[PDB]
Amino acid sequence: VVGGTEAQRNSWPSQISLQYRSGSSWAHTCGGTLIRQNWVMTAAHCVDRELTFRVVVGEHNLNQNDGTEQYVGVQKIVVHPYWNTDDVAAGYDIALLRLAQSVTLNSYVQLGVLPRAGTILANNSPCYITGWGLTRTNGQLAQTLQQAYLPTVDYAICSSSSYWGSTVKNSMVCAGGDGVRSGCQGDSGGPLHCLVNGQYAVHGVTSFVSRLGCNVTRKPTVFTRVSAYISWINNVIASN
Ligand SMILES: [Ca+2]
Repeated sequence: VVGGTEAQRNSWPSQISLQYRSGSSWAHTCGGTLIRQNWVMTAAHCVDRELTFRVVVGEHNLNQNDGTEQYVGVQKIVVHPYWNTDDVAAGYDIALLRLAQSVTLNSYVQLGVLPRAGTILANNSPCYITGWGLTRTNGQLAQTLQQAYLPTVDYAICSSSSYWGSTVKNSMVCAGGDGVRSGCQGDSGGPLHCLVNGQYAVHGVTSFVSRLGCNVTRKPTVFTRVSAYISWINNVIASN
């Protein structure tokens, strides 16, 4: 997250860190949202390499054991069957991970709230991105979870030639684009939390930024629109 601040500790309790094993070590690669006690929602592009993955819930500082974390392996990976690794702009950047154990819910570990199927937010709706991604273009992962305010940019504006044009589809949500705040590498897969009727819900799964850099004016961060995938999500959980 570029242009953000450190989140209050455990204040986004559905946020997970997705990590892969590198020799004897684990490394953060992406975010995700806990949606059931044994299911996490993330981006397809985060899990379509053949690595060993684990999920960390209740995480805040990636480099110290805080005592709120629970560490669990990934038993099954369900990528959307229409995802194409070579064409992030075609969409379908979503996957569900079935965890090896159910996590224990508590103050620090909660299920994320998803929107009802097909919900669309008005332009400039209030949302926050969270994650441990780079805190500058070509910089360093954050040690502590970051948040930044990133208001929505509706489909008509975002797909205009002044923004992303035809790179963005209506199965995506765009947010930010101010040139200061944005998602960045290592935030992918994680949530965009948007305020609806006083409650935050996870309306996006972080998918991509410009090749020119993370915080680029009129290139908002682009997210998979969760509300376009509610039927798919429930189908996968019901049948897996
Ligand atoms: Ca920690």
